[PDB]
Amino acid sequence: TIKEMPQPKTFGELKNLPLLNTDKPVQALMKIADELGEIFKFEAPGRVTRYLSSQRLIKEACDESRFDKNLSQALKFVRDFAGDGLFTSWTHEKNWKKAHNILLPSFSQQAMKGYHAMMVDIAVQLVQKWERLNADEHIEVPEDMTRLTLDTIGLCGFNYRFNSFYRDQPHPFITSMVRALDEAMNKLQRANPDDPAYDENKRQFQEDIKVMNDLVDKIIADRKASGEQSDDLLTHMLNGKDPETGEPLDDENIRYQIITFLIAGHETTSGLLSFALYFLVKNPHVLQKAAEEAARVLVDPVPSYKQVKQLKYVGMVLNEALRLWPTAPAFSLYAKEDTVLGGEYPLEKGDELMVLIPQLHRDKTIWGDDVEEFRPERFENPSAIPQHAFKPFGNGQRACIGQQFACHEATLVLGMMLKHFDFEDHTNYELDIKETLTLKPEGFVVKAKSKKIPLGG
Amino acid sequence: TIKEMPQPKTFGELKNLPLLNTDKPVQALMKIADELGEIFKFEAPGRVTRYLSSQRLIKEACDESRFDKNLSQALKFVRDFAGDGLFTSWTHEKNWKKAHNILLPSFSQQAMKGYHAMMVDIAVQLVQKWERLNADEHIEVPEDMTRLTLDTIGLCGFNYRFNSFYRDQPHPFITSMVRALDEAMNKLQRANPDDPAYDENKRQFQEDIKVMNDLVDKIIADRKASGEQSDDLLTHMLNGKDPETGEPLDDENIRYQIITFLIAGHETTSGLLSFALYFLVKNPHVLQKAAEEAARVLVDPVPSYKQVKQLKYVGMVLNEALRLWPTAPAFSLYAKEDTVLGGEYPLEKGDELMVLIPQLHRDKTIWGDDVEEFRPERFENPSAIPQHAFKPFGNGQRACIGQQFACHEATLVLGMMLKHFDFEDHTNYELDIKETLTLKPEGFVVKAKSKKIPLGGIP
Ligand code: HEM
Ligand code: HEM
Ligand SMILES: CCCCCCCCCCCCCCCC(=O)NCC(=O)O
Ligand SMILES: CCCCCCCCCCCCCCCC(=O)NCC(=O)O
Repeated sequence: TIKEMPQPKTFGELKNLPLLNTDKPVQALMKIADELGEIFKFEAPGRVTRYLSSQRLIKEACDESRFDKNLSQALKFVRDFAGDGLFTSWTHEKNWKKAHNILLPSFSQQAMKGYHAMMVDIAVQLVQKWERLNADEHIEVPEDMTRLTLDTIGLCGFNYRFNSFYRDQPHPFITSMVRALDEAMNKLQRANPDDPAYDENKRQFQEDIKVMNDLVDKIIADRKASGEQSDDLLTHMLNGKDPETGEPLDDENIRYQIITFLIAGHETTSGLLSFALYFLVKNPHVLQKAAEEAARVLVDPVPSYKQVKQLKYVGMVLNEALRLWPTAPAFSLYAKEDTVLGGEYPLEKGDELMVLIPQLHRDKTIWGDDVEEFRPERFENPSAIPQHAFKPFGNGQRACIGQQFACHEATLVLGMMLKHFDFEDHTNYELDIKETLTLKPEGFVVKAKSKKIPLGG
Repeated sequence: TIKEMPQPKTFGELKNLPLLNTDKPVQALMKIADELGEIFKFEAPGRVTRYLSSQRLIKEACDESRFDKNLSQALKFVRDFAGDGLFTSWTHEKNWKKAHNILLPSFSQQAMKGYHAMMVDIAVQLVQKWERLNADEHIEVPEDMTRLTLDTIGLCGFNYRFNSFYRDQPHPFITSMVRALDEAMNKLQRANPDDPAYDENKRQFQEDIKVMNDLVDKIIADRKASGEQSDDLLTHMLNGKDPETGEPLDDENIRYQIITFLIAGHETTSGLLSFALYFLVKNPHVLQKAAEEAARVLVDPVPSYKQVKQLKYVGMVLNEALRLWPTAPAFSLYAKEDTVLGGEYPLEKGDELMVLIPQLHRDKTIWGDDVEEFRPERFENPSAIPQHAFKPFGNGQRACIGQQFACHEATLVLGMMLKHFDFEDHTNYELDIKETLTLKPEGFVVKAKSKKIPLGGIP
């Protein structure tokens, strides 16, 4: 029963494009979704996409027999520095399935047990930072989460120490990364990207790409210098062979993959931890239930791998934070062939879709009327949640490769934070979500009061 | 018989003032002493002093029945920020005696045992930093020594965490202290200090004093707005009573003492550790001997107080570094009465002397013809070194109140460094000594290779 698709307001020949001229475009799209419903058409000069918000349509978009992963505009601009790495490659690119087969073992259960001590190393650094604050002081939450998550992927992935906790400024890599993502986001609104008004933006972009590549050079030269048997992600990038084609990755792809894993392997986990902590401080009964679980399970001076796997409620906290503010908040798909979506919306081969993950997660037919409430108990019975209703890690063969890594890291760190400190929302912080493609609270600060529980090596 | 002392080149009414013209004045004066010998006169508008370089004259200068501590012109400029704190007070000022009696308990044996655990906390942070460096990186030595020494006095003295190891740039207290010390030093070489052309200097000096004073306020607030009472130097400043007068220190003097202990309680110790590591990387046999002592003695995951006291050779290394580059490189005396120095130099009451410590420490009649060589064995038995030949901590009742604190800190940290790493002078560093009144190597860099010995939790 062919329906006509809704569409937000237009700007003459620019069509919908100026609706993206904002530093909060995903948030602006959620508002549009609220007015127009489960699907809307979005036009720009030479381009059309459809934004999906209901589980009813997204479950169809998630059928890999009908839709493949698409590079959204955001990912095409990101590709300028991440190339054909795993996040920004098409599914049919030879380097996609190649990298995937080679690197998949680095996220096995045996690898995870292996990473756990390194994760603990960095989590201790966070805890001791906060134990060593004086009575004035407060904590800058997303800044410290970025220190922890970047350092964790550096050490676990590459045996490389960013030493973020030794700098009172952001690490230079972070400064260039952030500016690069922000440039990619700002580029989304540009009708004429080659106008001279943007020459300065382009110069800065190339400088940031260079800083990122200077750091990759040191990661690689440090590994050749030592040689010593790490068996980590970087070992597999340099040595591993694809069981299908027999080939290793080439040098150019390796570099893209290092960049890829440094960024995707940390930015969104920093966001998650930041949002989790925000929700916990604003929902003191949930904070208490979470802290009780941490105190009952984490009975040794440092957490074991087994003990992290026992933090069920902490996991539920993290899932509910991902429900409300999934930190990579969209993914894109293209129609393999002419098809009809939902019995109502005809699509032509190649047509593009955008899944608005935060809206999917507010679908009242799935989650009920109180979709804004922070309630981790929504995840008491994960097997009862409808298929394709909860997608913070994407879909199918193109789903997040580091999902278990990120969940383990965040569960360990959050568990230790709740074991070691009581937290005060001392400014009565008002949520301000900064967008850099990814989502993070900006300006979130708290005070921690040490419970004075001794920590271990 | 009675002699006339030499004097270097004078420039009319400016006297010797234009002679220096350098950011390395102590190094210059050491060269003048090489030329002119054990004693020379040095004059500037409105002041005269006499630079002493030999043990035979300095042993008389150190007789406290004949000479008391003088505020050199340097210290008089330091006094513009440090007031009548212990370092910049006259021996006869009521505030010297009061603070001396009130703070001296903070350097008791039982106090020192109490500091050990907090010194270990900071030293563990140092070692952890160096363990976490990547293969391509290097260590900036005086920068990290300053992070360690500042943090140690902050914690032990005031229960305050500077958190220097969580910072890229130096703490702003350091930046402002360095500019203030540098201003004091430069004022010494300034013809017409009150020619309005130096108003920008005085603006900057006042701004740096304010920064140092804003930190003092945070330390006192943190102590007052914090119930968990300690028993440290600040506790005695805020509450202690002078047994003689029965009076506590007033608020103005307390503030001067905090500034004074934060500066004197770290800067020179930083210098010492930097010079000591410099001399170890230039003398591999000495390095190896010190490393072997550290391995043999430091057998536990963290050092105990008793273990630090068994590190004899490490202490000898530190003393030999102090011989060659004592980091507070002069002290001043005045004549209590008319007297004859060394049976040849008549002095009237009030006449000033300057002990040029690096030159004293190079007196060939005491140490031999090899005085420039780094040889810690000179200090195997320090009772067999003549009286007043070795004075890096000053003299008598005005000697360093923190000498044991400094020696224990530096011994601990050097021991742990030697236990945990091999060191490489990877740039073949050429010694460059920065002067800010005090002395420090500038630009000194090494590479450390971990010996991969685990470190224990902080005690
Ligand atoms: C809270 C943490 C994280 C979230 C919310 C997240 C989310 C996602 C999403 C939504 C995708 C799908 C992208 C698309 O379809 O366009 C994805 C893919 C990916 N993620 Fe994550 N992720 C997280 C953590 C990590 C970590 C820790 C790593 C690496 C250590 C990582 C590596 C990747 C990679 C390589 C891909 C591309 C996979 C492929 O297509 O072969 N992610 N992730
Ligand atoms: C290697 C390290 C050190 C050296 C070379 C050093 C050297 C000296 C010297 C030469 C003096 C006498 C100054 C004069 O006569 O004008 C002095 C006094 C002083 N030192 Fe140190 N010192 C060091 C470490 C420390 C430490 C760690 C502290 C504090 C914890 C400290 C506190 C002081 C104080 C307060 C005075 C003035 C004492 C008085 O006259 O009552 N020193 N020091
Ligand atoms: C190299 C690994 C870096 C991974 C980057 C992570 C970004 C993931 C989220 C991208 C979502 C962007 C959504 C922005 C608004 C939007 O609707 N864009 C449409 C479009 O880009 O075509
Ligand atoms: C408040 C804490 C004290 C901090 C400062 C300690 C300084 C200790 C060393 C002082 C050395 C003074 C050297 C003066 C040499 C010099 O430049 N003479 C020339 C002149 O007097 O004109």
